[PDB]
Amino acid sequence: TVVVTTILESPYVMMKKNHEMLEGNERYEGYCVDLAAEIAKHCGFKYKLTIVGDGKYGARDADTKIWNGMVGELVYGKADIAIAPLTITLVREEVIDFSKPFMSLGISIMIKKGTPIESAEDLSKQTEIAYGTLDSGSTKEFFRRSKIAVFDKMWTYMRSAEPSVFVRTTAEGVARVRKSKGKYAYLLESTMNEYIEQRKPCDTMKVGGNLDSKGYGIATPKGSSLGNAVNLAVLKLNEQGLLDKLKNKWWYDKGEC
Ligand SMILES: N[C@@H](Cn1ccc(=O)n(Cc2ccc(C(=O)O)cc2)c1=O)C(=O)O
Repeated sequence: TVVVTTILESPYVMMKKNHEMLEGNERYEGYCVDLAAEIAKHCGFKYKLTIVGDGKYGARDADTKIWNGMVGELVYGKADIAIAPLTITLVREEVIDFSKPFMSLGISIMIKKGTPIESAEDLSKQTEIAYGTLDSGSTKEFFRRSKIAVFDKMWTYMRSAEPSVFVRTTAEGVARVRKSKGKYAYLLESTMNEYIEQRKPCDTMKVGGNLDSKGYGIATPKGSSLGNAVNLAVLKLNEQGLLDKLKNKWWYDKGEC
């Protein structure tokens, strides 16, 4: 009975509208939920979906150097596999094993629908409409490290803009976009942006192309006997369309706009 650690992040895994009535594994739903079923189907095992203990994805702690979130749960033997939007980064591929990407993304732009800007280039030149990123994360560092013209030029601005274009939480940013009446563009991972654009208050939208390329993968403990099977499962699901099928499912069918 494989112990699956995952996490609450819409539309990857969510609590059923009447979850308090359903029990066990049926209490949940979302892209990753469906995906877990396919993995397990194609792999031939029984599983128990468990929401990650401390609610984090996974990072080494500032002092302890010890892994937290799902990564940690995987490194220290608490769970057997992680099925969630876990971006495949070096730091993690050094301690746990990733399947091939099951979905992809990149830093994109979120503008309040109807906004003049349409690309990063369109922003870089601009000075009228402000814009920023989360205060700390993939996105924030990508720019303070990016040696590309269009991006270096952008870092400088956000770098010391006042008020600060940065935001403490990920929803807080989206909030500024809307309430800023158009004087604010947010840069966030393409997946979140897409979701939000299909949500109520349909007043935002993703614009331009992704400024980079990443991808989410399924994680298993180093030495796991599920490793090889899982990776092959992700490949087959992609080869039969099931993934796109799903991404389209939770972002559009379930979309509200
Ligand atoms: N990929 C992450 C996990 N994950 C998955 C889906 C999602 O919507 N978010 C939310 C999120 C997206 C972009 C930013 C940003 O950079 O402004 C901040 C928060 C998330 O953090 C993992 O690899 O750690």
